[PDB]
Amino acid sequence: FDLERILKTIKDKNCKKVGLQFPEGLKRQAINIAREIEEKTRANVIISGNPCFGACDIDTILAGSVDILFHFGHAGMGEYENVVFIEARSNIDIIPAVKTALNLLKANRIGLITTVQHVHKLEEACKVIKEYGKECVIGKGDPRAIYPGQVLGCNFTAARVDCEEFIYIGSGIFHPLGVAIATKKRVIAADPFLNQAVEVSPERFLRKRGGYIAKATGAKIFGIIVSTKSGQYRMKLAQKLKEIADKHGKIGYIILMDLVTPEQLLAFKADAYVNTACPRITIDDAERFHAPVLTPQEFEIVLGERRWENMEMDEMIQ
Amino acid sequence: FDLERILKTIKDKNCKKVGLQFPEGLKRQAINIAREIEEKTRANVIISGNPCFGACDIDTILAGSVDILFHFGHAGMGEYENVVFIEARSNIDIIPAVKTALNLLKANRIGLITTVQHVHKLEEACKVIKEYGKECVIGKPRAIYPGQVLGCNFTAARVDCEEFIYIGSGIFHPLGVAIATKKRVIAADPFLNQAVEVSPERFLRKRGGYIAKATGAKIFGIIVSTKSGQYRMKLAQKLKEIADKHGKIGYIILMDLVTPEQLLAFKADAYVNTACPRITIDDAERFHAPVLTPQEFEIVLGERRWENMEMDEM
Ligand SMILES: C[S@@+](CC[C@H](N)C(=O)[O-])C[C@H]1O[C@@H](n2cnc3c(N)ncnc32)[C@H](O)[C@@H]1O
Ligand SMILES: CSC[C@H]1O[C@@H](n2cnc3c(N)ncnc32)[C@H](O)[C@@H]1O
Ligand code: SF4
Ligand code: SF4
Repeated sequence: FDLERILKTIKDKNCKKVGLQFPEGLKRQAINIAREIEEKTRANVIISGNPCFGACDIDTILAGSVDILFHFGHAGMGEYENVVFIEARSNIDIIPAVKTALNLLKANRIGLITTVQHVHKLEEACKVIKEYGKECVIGKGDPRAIYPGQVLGCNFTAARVDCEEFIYIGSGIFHPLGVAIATKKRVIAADPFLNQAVEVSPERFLRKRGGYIAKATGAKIFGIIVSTKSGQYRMKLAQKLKEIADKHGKIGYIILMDLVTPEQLLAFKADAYVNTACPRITIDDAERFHAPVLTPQEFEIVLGERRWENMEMDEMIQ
Repeated sequence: FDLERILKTIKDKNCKKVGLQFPEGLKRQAINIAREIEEKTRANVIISGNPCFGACDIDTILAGSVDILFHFGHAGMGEYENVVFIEARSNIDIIPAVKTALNLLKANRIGLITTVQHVHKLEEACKVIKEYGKECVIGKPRAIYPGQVLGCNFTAARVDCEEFIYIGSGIFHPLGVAIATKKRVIAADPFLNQAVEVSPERFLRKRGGYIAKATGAKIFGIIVSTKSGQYRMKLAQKLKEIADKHGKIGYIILMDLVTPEQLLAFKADAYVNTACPRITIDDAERFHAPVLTPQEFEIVLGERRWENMEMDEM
């Protein structure tokens, strides 16, 4: 990533103190970057040592005690006074993986989505698809993120476009799964780190979640989990869910925490939990919890306030 | 503890929202207590789910969104306007351990110190020591109770006497008293009813090795905790400047929890901990790189003679 701009920014503004925040994969570079900033500018650097899961997870205590917080690795989320997002993009060629998925397309209007690592390469991919003879749309998502076509585990607005199928560019199965479910459209996952392209079927995902719903039908006491992280806090929803719970003869207790981990939930024995924090906790960490952990809408289905056929992906709406 | 004073407090103050914070051993009670408050009052309850290590670790985000935060298991400290502290007094008998410690006494004026759980039983212990024919004194804001010591606070032992009896379990508090005051300390455990003189020579030798391992270090991480009662950023900035004065480099790392996992994420050779002093001592062998107290870091830098090492107090 572009360290020269960071130094120029600091050096132009005569920053007394500078803050650095890294996602877990980038922390190994934190000390090298702080060295570069202290060597080449006059600012003192404070490093954030908490786990950081994304731009939903800004260290606002550190931002409020430094002149500028550089948050690395993610597209911007929200609107912060003195937080500067440093994007950190990937070099990997995605066009070989794009052409691979072209042989699986069964429609002519193709929507393109990807993650922040690859978003600067979508236009290239859009022109390959268009020369192959197809139409290609890239929707706009979070307006506070400079690049369109970007999806998050909690945000599928870049997939709400006039198109027939989607090519998702990236690794991992969660995002194309969520798009498929949120759009009811066919999603082809093109992994550029493998030069392979496969269709994603959400039926297996949907069966597993129906199993957690079924598994919680007998639950009487629910822990409703709230996170204080800057972009994950949904207390208003949590209080509605408590009221819904009580309306159906069940009991919910609101548990407010920072990190949402199986170990901390194990300390409060309830029959099931409802996670209003990061939606990916519910899915990626499902098997690590000692009792069923439900999205807010799955909870509604468990109590009767929503029908199974209306189950939507959990999306971050604070 | 007293549920009835909690409910009375909630109803008289007309609370609509109440917070509960517990240490890890008491968290298994959180749901029962929340249920009791919701059944017997009009308040809605929010339970803090974070780990909580003491009255140094108030959940201030929760406190800021409720009318009253009940904090269980520690004595108060600091001054938070809407935080009520609900102490957990131990009711174990300490007098036999006191009587067992009389035999090891060498002097005539004895100081008494203990942890917060036993602090209401020190008067009785004082009478016993008096009847034995000795003088007994119980020394006196963080450690708000007479005779109470904390891992980060030994002011109750800054009292005029020749010898100390520590009543409680563990060796950190009596070791700390012995290092802070250079007096003889007898530790009297009321659960086992045993008493032994505590001598710091082996502890200091162990701390000396971590200083030795850290003198070779190129890059220090200077740890600051944002916890309400552990935050020492000013100290961190002083340490960073003094290190630089000696041609050594430290970077400040600001975090909430201070764990070996979060520190392994960074490529520093050694760490200076400005947060809870017990982390440095009790979690020592769990860290990949050596963790120092501020005073041990001063020794590594030649700012402080090894002979003048002292306990890290908040
Ligand atoms: C890999 S990151 C999400 C990747 C990226 N943010 C995205 O757009 O999909 C997701 C993981 O972060 C962890 N996580 C997120 N929020 C958390 C929280 N509040 N407490 C503990 N873990 C959290 C969960 O384990 C979850 O599986
Ligand atoms: C509760 S008694 C002191 C212990 O609490 C834990 N502890 C105290 N403060 C912190 C902190 N800020 N982060 C992580 N652990 C802590 C450490 O293990 C210490 O040994
Ligand atoms: S999926 Fe979870 S970790 Fe990723 S941005 Fe959304 S809330 Fe944050
Ligand atoms: S020893 Fe640590 S945990 Fe105990 S009160 Fe002092 S700072 Fe808090």
